[PDB]
Amino acid sequence: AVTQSPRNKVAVTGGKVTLSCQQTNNHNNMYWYRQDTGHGLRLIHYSYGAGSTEKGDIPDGYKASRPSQEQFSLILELATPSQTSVYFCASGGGRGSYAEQFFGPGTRLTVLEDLRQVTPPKVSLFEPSKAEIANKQKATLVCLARGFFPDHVELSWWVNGKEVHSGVSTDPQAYKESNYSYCLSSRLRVSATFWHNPRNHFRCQVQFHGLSEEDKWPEGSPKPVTQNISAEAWGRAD
Amino acid sequence: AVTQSPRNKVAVTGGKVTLSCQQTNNHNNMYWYRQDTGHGLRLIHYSYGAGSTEKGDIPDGYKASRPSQEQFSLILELATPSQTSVYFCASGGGRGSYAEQFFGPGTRLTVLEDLRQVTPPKVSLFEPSKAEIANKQKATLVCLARGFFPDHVELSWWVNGKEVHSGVSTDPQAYKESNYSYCLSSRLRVSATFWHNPRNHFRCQVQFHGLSEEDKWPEGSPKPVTQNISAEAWGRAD
Amino acid sequence: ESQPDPMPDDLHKSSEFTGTMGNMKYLYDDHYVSATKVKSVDKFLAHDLIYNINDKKLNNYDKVKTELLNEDLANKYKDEVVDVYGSNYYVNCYFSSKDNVGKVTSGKTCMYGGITKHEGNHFDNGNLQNVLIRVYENKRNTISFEVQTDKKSVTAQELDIKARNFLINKKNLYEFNSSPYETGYIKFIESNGNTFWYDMMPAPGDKFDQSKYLMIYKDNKMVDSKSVKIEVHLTTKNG
Amino acid sequence: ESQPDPMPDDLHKSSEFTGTMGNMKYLYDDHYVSATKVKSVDKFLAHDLIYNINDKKLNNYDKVKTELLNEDLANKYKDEVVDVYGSNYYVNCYFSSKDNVGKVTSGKTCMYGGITKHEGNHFDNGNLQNVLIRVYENKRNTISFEVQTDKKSVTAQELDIKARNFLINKKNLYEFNSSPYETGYIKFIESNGNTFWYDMMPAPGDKFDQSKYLMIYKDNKMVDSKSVKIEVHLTTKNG
Repeated sequence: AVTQSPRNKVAVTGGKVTLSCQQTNNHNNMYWYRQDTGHGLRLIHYSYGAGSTEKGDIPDGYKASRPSQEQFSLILELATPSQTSVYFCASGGGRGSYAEQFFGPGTRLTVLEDLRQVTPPKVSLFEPSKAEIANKQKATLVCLARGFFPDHVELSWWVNGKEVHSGVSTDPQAYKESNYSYCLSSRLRVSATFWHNPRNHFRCQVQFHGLSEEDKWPEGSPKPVTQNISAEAWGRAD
Repeated sequence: AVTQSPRNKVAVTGGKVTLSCQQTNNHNNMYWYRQDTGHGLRLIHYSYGAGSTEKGDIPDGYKASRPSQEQFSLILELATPSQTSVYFCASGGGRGSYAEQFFGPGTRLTVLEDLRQVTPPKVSLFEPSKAEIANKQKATLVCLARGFFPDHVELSWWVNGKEVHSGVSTDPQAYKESNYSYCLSSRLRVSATFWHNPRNHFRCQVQFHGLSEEDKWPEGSPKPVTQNISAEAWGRAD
Repeated sequence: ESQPDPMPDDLHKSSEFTGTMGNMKYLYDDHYVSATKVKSVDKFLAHDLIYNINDKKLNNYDKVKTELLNEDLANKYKDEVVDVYGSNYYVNCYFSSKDNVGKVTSGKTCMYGGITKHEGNHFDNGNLQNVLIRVYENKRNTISFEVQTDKKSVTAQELDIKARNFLINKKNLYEFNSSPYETGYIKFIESNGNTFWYDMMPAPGDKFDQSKYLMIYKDNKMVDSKSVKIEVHLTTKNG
Repeated sequence: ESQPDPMPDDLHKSSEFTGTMGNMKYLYDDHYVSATKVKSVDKFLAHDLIYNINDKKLNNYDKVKTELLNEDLANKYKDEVVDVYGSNYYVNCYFSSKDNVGKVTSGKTCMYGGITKHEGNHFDNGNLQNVLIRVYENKRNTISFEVQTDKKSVTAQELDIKARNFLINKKNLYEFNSSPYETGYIKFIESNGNTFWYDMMPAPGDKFDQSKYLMIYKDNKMVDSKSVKIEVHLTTKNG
């Protein structure tokens, strides 16, 4: 395996962040990459063995450490907006030799100005209108989670209490509907008769990730403890 | 698995190239990336199933096809210098989800002006001089393959007929010693007494890859049929 | 005598589709499922029948699932020896409940409609009904052509596929990334004046849901090949 | 009375090293292997002994391999109860022939020299010999300090490590990516005037071969702690 931690982080500018990566494969090398929307998977720092850490394509701003053979940790001393990206750690074979690397889950890090911008989302269910297009249906149900920040959310669908994966069409990525607001929308298409069975339940649950236990909230307003939101509805008679 | 083919290609500008990728994992998705020195691993095109091919970060110039579920092939219609890079194909899980992708070996493609520039390399063995530095030895043996083009070479070391991997220090990548010349150098360090046993053999073999069987050589000069070069030497008395 | 001709702003514009047009072309360029005298063998969801039909062209599948607008239509052909023709797809082709987004399996394909009874539907002396197709590029008849077929009662789908395939090659109706035309509707006109057209351009957006498009054939609309008139209409961004 | 002091252009410049200096710092900042009354237990290649020494600090290893300049020196301590001290490394730490570039194994480390006999080498009443270390930053004595040690006969290595560790913290001798100093040689001077210095800055290049550097301790040079003078010399790119 190749674990990662934290798996989501909201840090403020000027703060020092640290992301760890463990590797139960006994590999020599470890790599600290950062995938950026628009750009690709880029190499920041890597190491050929415990007690060595070479600069990769983009080292600037980051330090790294290979204190043990199992651990490699990328350090952000003066976290800035610029480091807002998704960090992938890879264990395994040699640099530039992807066929032998074992990637980690990925850490989503957003370095914002002030933590009072983190807002959980609103989630709603809608029905489109076939009459609006010449083509068919345009998706049975519409889940629209919006007005959230930062995008550390995972949308899901649950019919009759089970998470489905068939007929769902969640947007590839959250769209910044404003400088400090994100919009997301999945579309679950079912059989009309199914949507017309009043006994059938439909749940669009969005996972929000915000201020972690280690993040001290500035005294003055209630702190976003929120985790999992959802919009539900049932079948509308046929 | 996730094979690739060809695994090395010298094509001229204006030519149409095609690189295939097979996947015996029965994955839905397939991706066609290109790793570039200085830049990262970038996504060109990908596909969610047979008969679909979406544009990735950098689609320009490339076409792709997902004719079967097992095959995805990137097409370069008007191969140009710009497409000189290393193509990685990945099967597996979702876009941007590296933890589930299975990378392929990689295809090295160089799109040069005219095939008469492809030159096999010269390979030599040397001994550095400890007296040149305040530190120790500076590597027992020096292999220096130079004057080659394009860089489709793989250096190796063979002591007493066996390929060794311990004590070898081959440069990370071939250096362009000129616009149409590449230099490479590995350093195999052994025990002095070992280097002094006249019975011990040392072989620095470089693998050159050039004009493939499908490349018609312009009539006028001998065609580089060369494949594997090597420089050998034995132990120098103690 | 049924569907009103398309208003200019009712039709799709290819320049409003910022995706890989070649996903549209996949459907038409020499791509289809063909069957003769095949009986339904299974059913996933009511309105859909599953047939044992192998991929003669490239051994990709051995099963085909055609979905019809209603179970009434499914139940109709359930035990009827028929013929099958239409463009099949893969992304989003599910036969079982335990199949997540993105058809993970192999050996099976999907489609809509394309069924016609086999009994006496084929020509008395083994002839091929020719269907004339007139082309209008920018309100000007530029070219015309016929499309053969061994059936008295074909499906508009079959003709539309066959119609388009021809154009992909002759007029480059769909390029790999784009198309020379801005719009294109194939008007169907039967003997009784009944008219029904279809839109060849992908709905403006950055995606092309092949399974969503192919539903234009969900009804299984069939037409008398020996008397039907087909008019392919096209337009170009300038003239 | 042996090694001539370094000519200004004989020493290394940190600004000529375009790598991660923090690989140099790893060696000195609170990093070493320590042993007391340990017997050699194996041998890989003649000039090297292997000892059963566990990583008390962070359970990283349980074996240590120290290489000496010649088998004569190895064979010497082979069956001698000794003490072990010195900075150990990992990248390029091979114990077996079947170990490729990049120490793939775990539970073992490497090093050079650092051996001293244990017999009567430790102070009569359990005292710690203090060793004064004078610092010259740009030809000016700026600071001085002592470094304790439970041995009459220590290794210059031990003192150099201990010497440098102190500086990493007080003078930031080695930062993670750079260093405030341009050059730095630690001059050793014994009772008999014998002089031998070492260079703290990484050889100009874009790499730091930790295993290559640590060979400065291959000989196992030992010194009388009670009478030896150590002078750390440094320089800064300006003044």
